[PDB]
Amino acid sequence: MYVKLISSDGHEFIVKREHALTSGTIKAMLSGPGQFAENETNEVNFREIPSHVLSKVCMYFTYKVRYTNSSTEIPEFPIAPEIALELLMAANFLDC
Amino acid sequence: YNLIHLDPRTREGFTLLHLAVNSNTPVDDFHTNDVCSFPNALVTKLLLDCGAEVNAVDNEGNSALHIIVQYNRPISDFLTLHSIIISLVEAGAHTDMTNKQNKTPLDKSTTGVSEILLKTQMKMSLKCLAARAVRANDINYQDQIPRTLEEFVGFH
Amino acid sequence: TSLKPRVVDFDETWNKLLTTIKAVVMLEYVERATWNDRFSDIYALCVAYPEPLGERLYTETKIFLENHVRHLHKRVLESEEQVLVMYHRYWEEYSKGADYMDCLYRYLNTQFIKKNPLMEIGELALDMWRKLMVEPLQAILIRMLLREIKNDRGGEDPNQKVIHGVINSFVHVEQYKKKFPLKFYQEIFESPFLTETGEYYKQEASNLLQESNCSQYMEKVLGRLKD
Amino acid sequence: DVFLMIRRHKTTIFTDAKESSTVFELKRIVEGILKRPPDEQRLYKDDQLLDDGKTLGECGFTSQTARPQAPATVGLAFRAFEALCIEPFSSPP
Amino acid sequence: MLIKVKTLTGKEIEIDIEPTDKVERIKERVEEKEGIPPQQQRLIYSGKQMNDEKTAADYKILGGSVLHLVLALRGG
Repeated sequence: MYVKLISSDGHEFIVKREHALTSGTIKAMLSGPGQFAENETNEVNFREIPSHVLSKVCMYFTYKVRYTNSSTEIPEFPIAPEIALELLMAANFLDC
Repeated sequence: YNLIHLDPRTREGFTLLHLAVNSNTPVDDFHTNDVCSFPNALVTKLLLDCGAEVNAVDNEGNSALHIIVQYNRPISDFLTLHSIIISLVEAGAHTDMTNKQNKTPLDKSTTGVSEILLKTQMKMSLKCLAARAVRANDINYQDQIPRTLEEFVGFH
Repeated sequence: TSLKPRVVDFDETWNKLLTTIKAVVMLEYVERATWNDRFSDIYALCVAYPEPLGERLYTETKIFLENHVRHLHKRVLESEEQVLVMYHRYWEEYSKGADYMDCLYRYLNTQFIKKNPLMEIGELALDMWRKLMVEPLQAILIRMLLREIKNDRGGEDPNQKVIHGVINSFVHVEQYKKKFPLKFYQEIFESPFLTETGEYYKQEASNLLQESNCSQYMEKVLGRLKD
Repeated sequence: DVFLMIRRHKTTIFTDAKESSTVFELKRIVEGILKRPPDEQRLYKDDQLLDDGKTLGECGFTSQTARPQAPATVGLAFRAFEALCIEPFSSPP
Repeated sequence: MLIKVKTLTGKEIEIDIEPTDKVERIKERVEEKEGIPPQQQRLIYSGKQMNDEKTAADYKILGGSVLHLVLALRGG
């Protein structure tokens, strides 16, 4: 399925569920009350985390799904020094 | 468990785990060195089932994972280097945690076998990448980030 | 806004977190936006400047869960004849309640509980269900669990779901104990039911020794074993 | 083989695809997650238009640029043709 | 050429691969006797792990030797 991620100021995101469950507090926000009878969006409202950092953590979701337990060189994730501090807080809130 | 919770630390900052994973820990020659061999994966395992703080830091900032990868005998006793590493990183031994001299345990490998074992046991996390990018550019984080996150930044 | 630590006072945010977690442990209805904002609330209170008040939130969750499970205990004690129908009705709505509370408190279990001795909320809510809802209400549960299964033994067909829920409410409570995870069930329902079964089958075998000869005894014991 | 983000206006759909795969697969994928007929959206690359015949890996969306740790921003605009309206992210600190 | 690669309990693995045989499938034959599937026996060639084709001449073309293999799972 595909899951949906609000940002702080609009900036909607849509990531595959098997890609966004690699984080820790998405697997919890998606295991909460409600059977999720629709099973198409089940949007999560990240009220506090900004848009660029959410884009970078979605890119990390794709990156970690692609490169998990691989025998290649695991090419480096490019972190902007400006986004580095906020992305650290997000990856603290978004477990793993 | 009682002894570990009494936090036994030598003058080098070594805990029970640090010496149990160190080949440099002296073993008594009088009827003992023929039986007790360091590093030993069993004792480390028995020291992790009892709940030793695996991310402990010594005077040099080395954890148990830093010390174990300093082992210079990966062929004579490979299992005692393998069966300990999987024993070390199973309770939360931060593979990317960095010592006081800014050395990742991958950097302190001195052995292809040990570094490939660490790489196989290493699991990536955006927390680690973000912390490493923060410290590699020296952004002021004190009184701006979570209190528990300052220690994590200090890890990398 | 943002994930920066901020000086937040515990009172009204903890009350507004209660407003949702009370409905969570009763399997009630909460909005998805509300439940996805309580995660941000729990994070903000878990790293709040200048003192990380995760300890105060942990103790207040202890107090709330203790009070709620004690209220469930006092309510189940009223229905003395049908406590099994009332215990299992208040356990299917508390097992999932405990799991959802664990999901809501995910950041607490990986920042303050397991990193500092302390019990994670998915284990604490269940440990408040044996300490305050099973251990004090033990004999009443066990003797009539044996009575219901004995009625099933003789001729009756009681509520299979209620009994099979209460019985696994002894292995499910101790799911978070890595050492002997069945030990509670091995001393609350295993040994008493084993001894009661031994007595009942001893007297049953004595009754069937004289009723029928050795030929029909084989078929009868085989049928009773298959049943 | 490629990893791309389908950035229409507000939403930004992250998806994986192949060099041999074509634009039609992209539009089929974005149909079931945005509920839009394929003729009501025209894809892009920076500002260059594309059609429904050419492959995804043809119009500059290679594995050396649509890598997942920095995916290639493919722009979309939806019909009520409207202009390619994309608003940027928030300001980094 | 038969191999004498050590294992997790001091066992042996019969690769039966000549020095010109690539280690892409040579480890599979060694792990065939032990039991491990091909793309799971992350063997260490006395200092490094074979990748891609990895002709055995890279690992000194040794005869038999003792190659301690890693039990790395989920590599399939």
